[PDB]
Amino acid sequence: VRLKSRYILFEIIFPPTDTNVEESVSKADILLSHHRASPADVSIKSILQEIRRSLSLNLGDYGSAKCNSLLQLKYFSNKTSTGIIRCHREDCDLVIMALMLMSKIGDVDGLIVNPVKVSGTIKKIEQFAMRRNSKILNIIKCSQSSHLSDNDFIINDFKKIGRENENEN
Amino acid sequence: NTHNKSTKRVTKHPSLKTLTHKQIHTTIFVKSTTPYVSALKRINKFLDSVHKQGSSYVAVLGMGKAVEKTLALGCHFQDQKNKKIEVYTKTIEVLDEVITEDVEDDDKETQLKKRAVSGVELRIYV
Amino acid sequence: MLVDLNVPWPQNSYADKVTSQAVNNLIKTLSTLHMLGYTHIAINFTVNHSEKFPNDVKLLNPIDIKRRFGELMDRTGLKLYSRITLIIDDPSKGQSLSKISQAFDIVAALPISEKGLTLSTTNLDIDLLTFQYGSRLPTFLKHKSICSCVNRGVKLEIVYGYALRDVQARRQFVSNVRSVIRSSRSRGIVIGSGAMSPLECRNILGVTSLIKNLGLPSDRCSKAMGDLASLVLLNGRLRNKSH
Amino acid sequence: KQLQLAMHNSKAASSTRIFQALPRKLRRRTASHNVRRIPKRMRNRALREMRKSDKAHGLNAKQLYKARMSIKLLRLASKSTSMKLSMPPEVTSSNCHVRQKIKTLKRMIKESSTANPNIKLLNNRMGSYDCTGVNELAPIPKGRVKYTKRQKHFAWLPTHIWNAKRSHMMKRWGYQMVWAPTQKCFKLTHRLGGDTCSSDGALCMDSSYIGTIIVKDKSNDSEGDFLKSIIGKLTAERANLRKYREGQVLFQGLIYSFNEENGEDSTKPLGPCDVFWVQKDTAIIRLHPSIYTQVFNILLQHKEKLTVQDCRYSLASVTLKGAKALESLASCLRSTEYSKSFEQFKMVSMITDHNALPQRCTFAFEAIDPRHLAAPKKLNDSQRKTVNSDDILSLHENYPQDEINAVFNELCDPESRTQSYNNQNTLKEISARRYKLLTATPNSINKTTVPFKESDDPSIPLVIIRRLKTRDWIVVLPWFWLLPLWHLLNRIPRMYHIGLRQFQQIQYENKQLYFPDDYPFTQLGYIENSFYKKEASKTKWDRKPMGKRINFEKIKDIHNTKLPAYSGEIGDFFSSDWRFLQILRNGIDYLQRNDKTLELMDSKKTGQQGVRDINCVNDVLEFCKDYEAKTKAMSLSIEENIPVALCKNRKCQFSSSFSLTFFPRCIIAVSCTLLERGHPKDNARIYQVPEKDLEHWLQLAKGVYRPNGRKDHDLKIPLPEVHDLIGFITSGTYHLNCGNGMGIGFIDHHAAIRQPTRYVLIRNVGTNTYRLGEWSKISV
RNA sequence: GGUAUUCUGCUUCUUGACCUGGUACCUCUAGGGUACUGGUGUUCGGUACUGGAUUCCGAUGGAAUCU
RNA sequence: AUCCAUGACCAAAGAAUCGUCACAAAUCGAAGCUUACAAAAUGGAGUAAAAUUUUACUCAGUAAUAUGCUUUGGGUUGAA
Repeated sequence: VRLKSRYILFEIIFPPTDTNVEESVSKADILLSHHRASPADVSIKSILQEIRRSLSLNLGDYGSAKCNSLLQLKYFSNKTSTGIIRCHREDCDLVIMALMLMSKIGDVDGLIVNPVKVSGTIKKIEQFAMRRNSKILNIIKCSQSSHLSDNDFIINDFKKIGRENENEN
Repeated sequence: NTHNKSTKRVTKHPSLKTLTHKQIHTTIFVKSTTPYVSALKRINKFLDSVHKQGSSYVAVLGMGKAVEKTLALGCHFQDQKNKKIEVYTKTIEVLDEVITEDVEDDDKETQLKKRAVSGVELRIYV
Repeated sequence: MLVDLNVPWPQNSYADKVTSQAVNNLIKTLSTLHMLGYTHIAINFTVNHSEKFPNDVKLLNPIDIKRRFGELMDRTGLKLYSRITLIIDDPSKGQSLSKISQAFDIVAALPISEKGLTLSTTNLDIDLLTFQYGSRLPTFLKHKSICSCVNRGVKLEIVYGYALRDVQARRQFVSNVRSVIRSSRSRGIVIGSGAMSPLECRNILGVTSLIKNLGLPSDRCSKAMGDLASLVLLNGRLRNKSH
Repeated sequence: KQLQLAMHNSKAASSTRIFQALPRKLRRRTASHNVRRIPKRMRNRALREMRKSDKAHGLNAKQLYKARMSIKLLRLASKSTSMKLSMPPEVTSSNCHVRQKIKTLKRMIKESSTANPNIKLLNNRMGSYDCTGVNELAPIPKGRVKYTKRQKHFAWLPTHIWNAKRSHMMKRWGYQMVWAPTQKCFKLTHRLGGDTCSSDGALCMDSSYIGTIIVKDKSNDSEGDFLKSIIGKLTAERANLRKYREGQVLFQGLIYSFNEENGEDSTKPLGPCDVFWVQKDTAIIRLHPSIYTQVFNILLQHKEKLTVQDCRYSLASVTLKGAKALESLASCLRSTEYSKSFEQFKMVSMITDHNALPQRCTFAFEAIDPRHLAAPKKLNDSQRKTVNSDDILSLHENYPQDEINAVFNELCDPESRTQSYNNQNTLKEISARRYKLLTATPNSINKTTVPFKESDDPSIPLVIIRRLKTRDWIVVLPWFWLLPLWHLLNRIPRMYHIGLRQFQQIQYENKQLYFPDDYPFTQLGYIENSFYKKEASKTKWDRKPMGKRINFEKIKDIHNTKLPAYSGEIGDFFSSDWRFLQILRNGIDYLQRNDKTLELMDSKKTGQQGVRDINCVNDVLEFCKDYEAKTKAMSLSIEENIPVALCKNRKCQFSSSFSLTFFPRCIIAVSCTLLERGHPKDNARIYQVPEKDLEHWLQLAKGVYRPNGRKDHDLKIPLPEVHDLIGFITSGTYHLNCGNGMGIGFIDHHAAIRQPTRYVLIRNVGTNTYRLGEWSKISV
């Protein structure tokens, strides 16, 4: 036979969690504030190291060895924190448990790691990511005139993440 | 003159059309009994595979029951989706069969008549 | 839809009023929960069932839901509700719940000792039951106590909030959740979230796995935040016909 | 071999273009690389024939065959390369030139039996003639000797050697017809041959198996008026009326078998029929093969007054379906002269939605050999694109009657279509004629199609008719001309051929019946139902180990209360059993002779003049059980328990004649659509909706929602009795034109005319789940 | 008169190996093709079509451009 | 001439039904609900009021009901 696989698409949300801010309330501003980029101190190695730390403490040897057999980080972007990870089909829930029970990546603090979808093939998570980015761009360009979000935290990024690092067939 | 006391059977015919294999793949005929989400999905999936036919718009198109329904869909694409649409009002002519007017069955003599209605074409850009 | 119904309201008793920073924190955490996917939310409130309830029929629910949060029920579609978490310790001290029934939608109970726990399942007016998963539940609880209430219209609740604060509370949480699952034979379990901060919230498609790898069948993990949590809210709202 | 020329060629393109892989319907796999292998039986005979060394001097009794086959063996084993016999046998090492040229070919065969009479060779260099029997049946057309040996029982269609390479065949009714192609075509059939508007192609079916009978009067008076009586008796009084005779529009209905010759007489439906009138004293009849002979001999009872030609071996036909159908056919047809009926054909081949055209759209003209074109070609139609609804009204007044009749009458005469072959060209001489076009006189044209001669080339009569009920195009042609045309018609880039299953699916989608499978009131539909499908199903059922198949008599909670007669399911497990329906419904009706309140069972009254009392309904069920496997599984009896709906009114009825199998119970044909989940397969059962729980089912129809917001499905499904069975479903699958499951079937007539609503309950065979549905009538 | 078995007749038909030597003939341009008649002296043939759009010509035909 | 037990060989076939799984899009995947109309376009049918005009209404019932409904996914007539 052939070995199955599962791909997990994880984002990183950086909530403000600071007092004396009194933000505005609108679907555009909440997303535009929670979705700031990553401070570039995180890397492809920091996330993997932290997700290995969170398994050998919230699970034991027989929980940190049934997942570490096949666990590879494929694609990660800093302009938008989306990333893709790969694991065995029967041992994907333990990786999710590692995801939630883990915060404070490396030294960066006050953040949430958010797995948004899991799927078998790799051809389909690409389409899902494209649809997700299209949906975000549509919702940010409809609240008002789009260029009131002129800071361009993410607007120039979705178009330019087309296939630059996504040629992993 | 003559009052149209034609309560006898009338077999309404579809309007005469003609296609060119380019209007086949870039046109939608909204029926009266079309569920809303059905046509929504159909339109949403033609605006993704129309460039390869060398076109730049999709022609939603309907009359009678369809018109307000049609217009509703147009609204959903004007705002909340940020696309530009054009509206055209058209007149249409269709043909109706009427009998010439023992006991015989449905198979009676036929005569054609012409009747006109009005509809709307609505072009949604990409 | 998704229902999360254990967001705490920053007030300890009927004496103090709400400050500014507390409500400022509450609004931010509500916005974050709205982003993560939740649509319907309820707001908690803790008392002791042995205190002087306001005599007048007003100002007994200081939530003030229609003036505050008026700019969040529009500009984004999430809806908000109200609930109170009575703490029962003694089999006496009156104050029968016929009074506060009209002023809320969801009434819960948080028994502490054996007498309180056996009173709670005996005869009250609650429509939900909760425990203190933080530490030191009164152990050896069996199907005998819980069967009678769960046969009637009562539900059990898990919070999963204490799994996020500290390791020492995490161990007690994971110890007690297994007991409460296996005592009720996986019947009438719903999930809330104790979010004291805009950091202690989580998504859906992982917490279901967090409950599935503890003992709950995968067929029930998909109805905690769902049909049962919707039915409790539907009944609570339909109770408002007292007027 | 220099890439500079490759760069120069690509200069007529982009820098670095990308090409797609082939579509999956145009791919082939590589065969073997070594030459083919001969059978051993053809090797031994040739080897022993060459190794052999060499009283009117003929003396050739039965040895003529030996010589005439040894010649073929010598030629084959002297010509073919795949023949690897041994080392010695060669063309010259053994006497092959001397043999069979100066020893056998002329000294032996020629000098024994003189050539028999009828040395009329032909008017062709390809065997092509007519096979018609005036007032008698006709045999198989002569052809290749090898392939005419296998047609002793089942004949061949003109295209059989072509279809056999690309389809799954079967053998029925004396023909070897085509069932289905070798690819999945469920959705493509719908969206290219259905009533959709997304059609960019067409479907062509070789329907030569449908016979053709050309009946005509012989009183020499054009008024006829006796063929009118025959046609009006043969069917109901339909196909002899002003609409069908004078307007000569096509007819489709039901054909009977009258037998009025001595006192008591009756009629029994047989099946569909196509009757076309011409000049008021000629008729053409098209029939399914199964009912071909039975009606035919009937006409032979009056051949003193009419004349009949079994021309089913001389006329061929093709059926076309789809939107771009006439556009593709018109790309392979040209004329000889100028005729208005080709102008109309040119104009109407640009509609793309054939439902707008009127009732009658007959075309008829004379085409040329379609092998001239060498490639299908459009009709330069793009110039004119302003067709409106005003020129269509001209088609009902500008009808070329005489020009249709004159070209039509060259099909109802054997010698005329014999002259039609007067000089049929071989492929090589057409090739040479085309080659002679590289040195033409205009010298500024570069034409490809060969010219046409005024008198030294044949003219092919051709008719095209439109069938409204089936919504398709018939094209009728002489037999031996079919193969040259059919070769071009399949070179269109988007033309697909279909078998017989696709025809059934197409006629299912349009809410219409199907003669073989879905006529349980005809003498052959009943056989196909209760004798042919049942064996094919049971043979594969009882031939499985027990426990690896659905147990039929062990099913729980089928009905609200259980009768001990049937342990599990009701009726036969493999077919729509109509005998049980008749017996059960008649017994239920008799149980309410004067006691309105029925009663199911009385607890152990007794066991049984051969008394069979009619007290309880369990008694009716055990009567039905007794009547089967002990009265018709060991003996034979024939009856038609299923009539069809009649315009008259004979609803009601009532110790002398009270048998439960003596009167036919009228039914009707309906189509049922499901409002909720369901997927009705074949032979499923149809129950009426009980008066109790009507409110619950109505509420389910309106909609019951969970607190979540979705639909509520998991409730308590109530159940009806066993005397609520009123119908069966004969064809059902997922209906793509509406997106929900749908079925077609029959229901008892008296059941529907007493329903207070319009809902029914559907459940498959071997299951206890009841789905809801709503039914609508079919006017057949 | 029948069926299973056994021996003897009859009917089913498109002038067809390859190479090559002769005579007669042909509407073919000194050479080609066809009839009658002699000589033992492992894959190779012909004919044929791309999908779509726009344009031009006193036409059931012909011509040009782009993709 | 009969039966039972063990062993060898040959041959057939490789279970059916019901329920749940968050997003103006979803799911571990796929598909369906596009021959534009109620004969209200021979320039629709009627009711009330005021000096043809002006101002108020009735008539469309399988009516229509909004990211909604329905079907299906390893050997389909065993070996993919």
